[PDB]
Amino acid sequence: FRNQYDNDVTVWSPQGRIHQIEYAMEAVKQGSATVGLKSKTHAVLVALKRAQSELAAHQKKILHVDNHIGISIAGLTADARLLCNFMRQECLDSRFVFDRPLPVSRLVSLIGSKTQIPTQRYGRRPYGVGLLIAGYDDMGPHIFQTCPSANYFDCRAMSIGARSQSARTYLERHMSEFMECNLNELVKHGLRALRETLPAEQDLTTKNVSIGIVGKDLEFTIYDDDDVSPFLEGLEERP
Amino acid sequence: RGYSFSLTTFSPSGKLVQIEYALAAVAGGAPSVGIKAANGVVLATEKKQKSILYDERSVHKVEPITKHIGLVYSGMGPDYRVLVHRARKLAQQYYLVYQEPIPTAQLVQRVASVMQEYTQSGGVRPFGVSLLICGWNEGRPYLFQSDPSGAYFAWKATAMGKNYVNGKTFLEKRYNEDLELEDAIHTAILTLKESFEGQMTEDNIEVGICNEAGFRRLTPTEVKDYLAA
Amino acid sequence: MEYLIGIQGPDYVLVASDRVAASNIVQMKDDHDKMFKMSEKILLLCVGEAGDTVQFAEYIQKNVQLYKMRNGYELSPTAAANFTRRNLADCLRSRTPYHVNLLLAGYDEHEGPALYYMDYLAALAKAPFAAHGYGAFLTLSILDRYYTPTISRERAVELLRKCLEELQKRFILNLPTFSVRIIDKNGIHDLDNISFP
Amino acid sequence: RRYDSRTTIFSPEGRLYQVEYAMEAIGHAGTCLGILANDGVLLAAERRNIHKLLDEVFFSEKIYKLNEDMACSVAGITSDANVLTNELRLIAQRYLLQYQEPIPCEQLVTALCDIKQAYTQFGGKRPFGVSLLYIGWDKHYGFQLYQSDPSGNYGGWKATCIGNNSAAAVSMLKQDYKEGEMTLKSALALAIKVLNKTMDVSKLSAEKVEIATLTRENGKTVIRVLKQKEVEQLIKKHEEEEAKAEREK
Amino acid sequence: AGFDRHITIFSPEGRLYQVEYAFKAINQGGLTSVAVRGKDCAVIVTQKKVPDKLLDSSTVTHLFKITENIGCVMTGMTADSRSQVQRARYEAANWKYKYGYEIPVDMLCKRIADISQVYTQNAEMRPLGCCMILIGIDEEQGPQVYKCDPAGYYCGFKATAAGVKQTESTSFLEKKVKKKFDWTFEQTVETAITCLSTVLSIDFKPSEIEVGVVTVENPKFRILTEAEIDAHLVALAER
Amino acid sequence: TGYDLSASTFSPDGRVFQVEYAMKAVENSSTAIGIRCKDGVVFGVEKLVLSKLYEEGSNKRLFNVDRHVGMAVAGLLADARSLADIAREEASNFRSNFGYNIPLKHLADRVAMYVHAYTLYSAVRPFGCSFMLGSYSVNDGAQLYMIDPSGVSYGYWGCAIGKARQAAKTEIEKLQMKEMTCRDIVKEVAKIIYIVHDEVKDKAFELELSWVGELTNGRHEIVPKDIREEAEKYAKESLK
Amino acid sequence: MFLTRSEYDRGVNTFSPEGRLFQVEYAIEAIKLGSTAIGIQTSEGVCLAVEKRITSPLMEPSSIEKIVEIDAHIGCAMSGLIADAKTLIDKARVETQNHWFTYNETMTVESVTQAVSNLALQFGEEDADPGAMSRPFGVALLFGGVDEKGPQLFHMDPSGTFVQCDARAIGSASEGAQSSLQEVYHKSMTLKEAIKSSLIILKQVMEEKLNATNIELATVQPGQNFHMFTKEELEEVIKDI
Amino acid sequence: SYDRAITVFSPDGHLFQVEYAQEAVKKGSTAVGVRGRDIVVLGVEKKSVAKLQDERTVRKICALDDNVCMAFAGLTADARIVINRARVECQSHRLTVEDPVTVEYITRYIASLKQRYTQSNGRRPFGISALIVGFDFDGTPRLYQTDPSGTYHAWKANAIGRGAKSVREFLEKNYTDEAIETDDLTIKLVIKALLEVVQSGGKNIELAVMRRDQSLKILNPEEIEKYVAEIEKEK
Repeated sequence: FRNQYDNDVTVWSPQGRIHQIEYAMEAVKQGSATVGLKSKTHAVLVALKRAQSELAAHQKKILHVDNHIGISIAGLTADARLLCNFMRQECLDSRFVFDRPLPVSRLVSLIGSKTQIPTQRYGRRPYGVGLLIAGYDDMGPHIFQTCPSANYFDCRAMSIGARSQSARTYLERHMSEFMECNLNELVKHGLRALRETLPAEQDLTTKNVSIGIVGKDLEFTIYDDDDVSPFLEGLEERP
Repeated sequence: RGYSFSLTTFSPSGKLVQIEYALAAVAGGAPSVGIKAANGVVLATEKKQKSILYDERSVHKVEPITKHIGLVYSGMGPDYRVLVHRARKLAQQYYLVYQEPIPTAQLVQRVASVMQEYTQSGGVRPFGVSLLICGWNEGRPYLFQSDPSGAYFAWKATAMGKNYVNGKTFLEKRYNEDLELEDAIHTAILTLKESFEGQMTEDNIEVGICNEAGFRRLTPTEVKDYLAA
Repeated sequence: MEYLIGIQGPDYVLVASDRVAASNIVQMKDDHDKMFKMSEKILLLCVGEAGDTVQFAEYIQKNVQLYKMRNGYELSPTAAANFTRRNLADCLRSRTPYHVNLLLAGYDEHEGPALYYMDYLAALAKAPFAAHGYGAFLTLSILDRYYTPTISRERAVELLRKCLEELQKRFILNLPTFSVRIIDKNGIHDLDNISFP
Repeated sequence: RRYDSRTTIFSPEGRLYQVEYAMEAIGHAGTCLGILANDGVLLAAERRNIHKLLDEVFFSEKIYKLNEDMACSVAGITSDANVLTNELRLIAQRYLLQYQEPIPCEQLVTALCDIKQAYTQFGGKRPFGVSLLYIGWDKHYGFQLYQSDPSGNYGGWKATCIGNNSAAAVSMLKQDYKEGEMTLKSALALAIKVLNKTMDVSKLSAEKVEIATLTRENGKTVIRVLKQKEVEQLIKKHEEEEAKAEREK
Repeated sequence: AGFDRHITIFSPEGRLYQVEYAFKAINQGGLTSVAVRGKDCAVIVTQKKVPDKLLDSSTVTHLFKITENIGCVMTGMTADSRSQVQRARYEAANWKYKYGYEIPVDMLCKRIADISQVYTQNAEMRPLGCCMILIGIDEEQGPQVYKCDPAGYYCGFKATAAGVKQTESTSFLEKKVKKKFDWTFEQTVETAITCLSTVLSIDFKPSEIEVGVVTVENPKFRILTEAEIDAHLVALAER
Repeated sequence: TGYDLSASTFSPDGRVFQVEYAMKAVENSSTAIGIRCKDGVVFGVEKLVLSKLYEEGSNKRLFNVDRHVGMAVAGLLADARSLADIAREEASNFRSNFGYNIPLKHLADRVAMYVHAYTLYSAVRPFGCSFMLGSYSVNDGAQLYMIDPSGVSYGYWGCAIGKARQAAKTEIEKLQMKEMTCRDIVKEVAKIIYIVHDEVKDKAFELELSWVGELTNGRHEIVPKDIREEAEKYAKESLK
Repeated sequence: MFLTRSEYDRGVNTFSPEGRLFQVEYAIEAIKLGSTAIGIQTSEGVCLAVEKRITSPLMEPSSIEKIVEIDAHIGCAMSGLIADAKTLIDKARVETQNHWFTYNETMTVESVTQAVSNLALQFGEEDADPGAMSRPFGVALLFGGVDEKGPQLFHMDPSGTFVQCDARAIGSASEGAQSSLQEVYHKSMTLKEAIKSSLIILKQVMEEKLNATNIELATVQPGQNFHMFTKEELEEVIKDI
Repeated sequence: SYDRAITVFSPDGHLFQVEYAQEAVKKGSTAVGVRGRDIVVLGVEKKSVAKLQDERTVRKICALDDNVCMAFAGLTADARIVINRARVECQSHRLTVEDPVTVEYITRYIASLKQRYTQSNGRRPFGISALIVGFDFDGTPRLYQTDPSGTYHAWKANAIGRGAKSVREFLEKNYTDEAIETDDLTIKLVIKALLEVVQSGGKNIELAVMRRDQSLKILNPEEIEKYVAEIEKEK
């Protein structure tokens, strides 16, 4: 049967696996894909937004935590809104207390600690949002992904979301080129990688793509529907 | 069915089963007998020990809550100590507030109220021990029993523990209201003798007496004399 | 600085109060009413530190009214007094003591007319006649001299008018108009304001 | 399937089963009877306990004096009763401290009944399994008898019996009680007659019953538990009166 | 059934099965501990099994010192055992602070035991599965040996055992006490070693046994050095 | 059988299965080894590279719990990072109140007690991480301590945690570590890490090595890349 | 071949194999139990319309209040459990007022939706506060107002997600009404056309024949404040249909 | 399956425990309210005397305050708690705003209390539905009804309790502006309607009227007898 061992985060399975945490991890797959890549001078997040209906506007997939840090959500939007608020307050706190932009890595550690507590204690469900966090700090451009499981990873590039393996595949092959890339080239590489996730009939449009760029001189900026047009125009056609 | 597991659930038929199950624990407990004579109350219980290795002086089934009140228990042993300590404490609180030794009836009401509290919440388990409380207040002997349910009854004589039903019958046949304690202590040892299932010895039985002087535990030598009869 | 006077009688209790509410020196209102009707036959007259007076009176009035709705029988005058005293006493120890001096007047069918006096410290005393305020010092003696436990209602309003005219002749503060009301088995009955023009 | 656990789940058909189950418990308890008479109100109970080795140290096992002007008899889980009686005694004393007058009888009942309703509404606690009859004199409504249920629903009854064979008693009371004509003496007799029928024992032991009467004498209520000699006389008078009717038959 | 599975529920025959299950855990460890009380000395001996050569032998011990003059041997789950030792050490100090004299051994067992009843009566926690035997010298009553079991029972014994071979060990000890000859320090230690050895059939070497002694002449609990253990072991073989 | 659902429960035979189930979690994780030699303690973790995309020198399984002590973890990483935080807090407190660097044996005990608490209550699951702590202080010496999900803490001359624990122990056993010096051990740890790694099942591994000892002046530190590189070469050559 | 076991649906705080958090999904289904409400946002203003669903002639029509004013600038049409809506409309009313007090300005429609959404998200037991409903809220609100960016209509769902919608229908006939809305909506339509179009769609979806009593219609044109068409005004527009 | 907890939502989004509490109201005694132009009349059936039971204690119709009166159908005990809590609020509003509570404010307060109970598991919904009748400051008569769910609606006339469906049908047909024209006519309409569902006659109906400024008056049994007679004669 094995229906048992899956009811709560507090029950270890006979083989060492906490099933609810794994089930939570599945939530990220349900969400629309997002791709994050880094260059020696800039970090970029690109997202494929989805719309309930033609009349409805596309959802926000990229959110600004701070001038130096921004996140893209894949998964339940609610968990993301809650985590983002925690992150924003933690960043605001550092500026008031130490007058320094919070090191991006430190923030991810804090998101991990908050995220882990639901996993070990009966009660709150594990957060089911998967987050890609991008920021430029003194150490440099940084791209980190956070699983619904609290584990976090530092990545040269990553795509989280539905059909994200295809994007990871493109990113791995063209990865070396990214480090020395110019900003236009880096966003262009990313837009192509998310294109792979899209169904063959669908095409990247100004409406479904959101680009967020943070860099030594650029505060995190989410280029949106009409401002993605410069980055999108240079792109070619589906392979 | 479902009613049996919960303590806050009345069974169809309005019986709180976990309490009934709790009383069953007391029944399995070692026999204890209490007789209220005119001059005193004798509490006695079997202290049968698994091995000669156990040191008898270490733990006592019959304990003194206050100078004039003493109790004996049948049921789960760890639980008795919790109740005894709360009882010793509840009495000292009476002394501080009213500067008079607590009337026995009052302590039994207070200890019982504690027992009822444990019954109400789902998290806790009902106490599994029943206590026989004996005291001399206002020149009058008193004997009371508090069951895990939280209910106190006043018995001229009663037996709790294994073979309680047979014990009570023997006592009803052998009980005279005018009995003096020296005769009564003999009656009690006979009541325990009915269900001992072993040669009674001074160590095997523990006996306590309450009178004007106050609760005292007969020491092993004294009981040996009473057993000699 | 505010005057409350009450005269109990064989079948009635007559209560009067000055109608002046004032700030430092300007007598902002000439028609303040210091009588609050707790019930059909109970009146609480309250004088005291500003704010505390209205706040304590309203709390007591509403609580007494809740009893009426909840139980269907109005509280007895004596019971209400004990209730107000408990509340004021409890507060006296607290960091928010209401500095209020009160006179409670009521008619109970079983126990007849009653007038109760409570000081800020919360002492309650049933009294044949009583007054609160600096004015009381001047007028309590006039009542003492002319009061008979058998005084008639007409005689009582007259005694009260005599008490008030002394305040006009000797009290430093100007209390020009007074409000007078009688509680009887019938209930609180307003009587014409005794006004010394 | 099972909509009868937890006390907080309405069953399809809107019935709170745990309260109903609690009411069943009162049925197992010893019969307690209260009759209201113009002169006084009486509570008579059957002391179910009859074990030979039990002592009557207390004023009464099942009649408790809540306050100077009121008394109660309890039927149901004894432990639950002890808690409620302690609470009733505190609720009354609190009214006296606040209003310096005796608690009106209905109010004491209404307040306990409210504690009883709460136990039903909140999830953790079991509904209290006791039903109790309150007798008292209040200035507002004179002599009053009130019966309470585990539900927290209370009522004013001229006469009622709670406990085993309650139905038989109410039927007997319904024919026998004469409204506006009862006197304590007649009522004590009605009580013995109803108690005799309800109790299984052929002869009321006179040690198997406890009868307590509340009367106002000299402006102060007196709650007195009739002593055994007084009850023995009542039983004899009933035995003779019934025998005389049989002898006539 | 379902009568087991929660400590609070009582069996239809009033047996509180979960507490009984805990006593089984002490045996699962596979180690036995024997304590014997002499006229002037109290000794606790336990089997020390080191599973791996890599483990440091010094770290593995079941003998702990609750206070300078009280020593305990805890048999059962290792983790639970350490937890109880800390509570005992805290309780022992708290007595000195509040009452000004070293806790009597009986009172330490009583406090530790009473803590166990709370676990037995409250729903969330599990009875700790360990049994602690305390050895101490009380000036008024001479040497003392007390055992507290997961139930909350706290009896004091002339001699006792805990573990897999407890029943056999008790029988051996019972025969030796019945033929009472009183026990000198050497005999008390010798009786303990012979008992553990006979029940286990081990024929022990100094490394496999840890022996702790309290004596009236030197009241402080001392864990005997391997050489000291060897001396007693050699004597037993010689005679 | 409902015995295994919670840690509060005890099985009829006396076993608390949920704790045992938690111990199986560590076996899912990759092997990590710590060896204590006379000079100091060297820890090594085989960190599988799941994807080329992940940055090197990240996803670290070796954490510094205080200036003088280092922690190597195996098992669910999230719990481990959280346990590391508990350890760091405990170390800070010992310094703040007692005014000196925490003795490692005490640190292990305090963290173990925290880990054990989770074992008793039913609200919280046992932690799924097994970790090793090591420190070198001139007074204390070199100490390696390993804490299981149960909360059992013991001091190990050499220790291994993770999927290949049994295999690694056999290799560690033939080392005569007590005599060996810290620099030599780093090569040896690598040899064992390489031997245990299964190339077929696990595509690739990056060895992360850390050490504390007289050489590090009692500060746990990541082995300098020159030393690590030399060791990785020694290991491949030995693998032959 | 039917596998209908479920067993992860009951109890929020449980993620189904496939990570679906079904209790929240079921709450979204509840809004379908509610009366249909349709909102069209046009440059001229945003119009909101709802079907009253009056059970008995004796019930007073005014009391049913499916369109309410959060503040002069923003109004809300709610479909779903009426009771949980009352709490959400209240958080919104307090938050608009709190913004005036703290910043002396009028909250944008989006911020007000974010504010009510934040309350809705709390159902997950996100906070430790005792006074938070455990169940996800069962109401969907369409919030329409004239702000700095001009007429805007945002739709909020029991999940707590909010999005701007040019036209949306929430309720029993939302599927199908939405389809019709897609065909009729053109960005250029004036409010007068939208009111007529929305009422045409409602007439089709509603079981009863449209009458002034059965419908509630409101508009928030930029100059005017939230306006509810009175029976006389409603009669004129319905007559045009 | 989805009916054991108030918090759980059924596939199809129905909260079953709240609906079940509404079933409880149906088991309760009938109550009818008619909003006359100058009088609001609230009438409730009385189950039976029981002969030995004093009737003063059992009162379905109660006055929350001077201008607001409430009648309930459902678990009796719950009603006593809600009625008491409403009374505290009426007095508390008077303390806070110095003004008498409007009928709707009391209805909203009573409703919120009930919703609060439905919102969290660990509390059972109050199984009472109430008809609150009151006259507002303008003097317009107002009748509102509340349900265990917490929904409040204003009804020109309504019946809650057992047989409510039958009486409400009778009221729908019978109610007209003409019927409410005379204060006696209004009392007659409620009596006639209750008669439809009451097994007995006037002996089993308790009825009360609140006039524009007068306090609630429970009509004496004799006054009821007169009204039933006029209705029976006209029949």
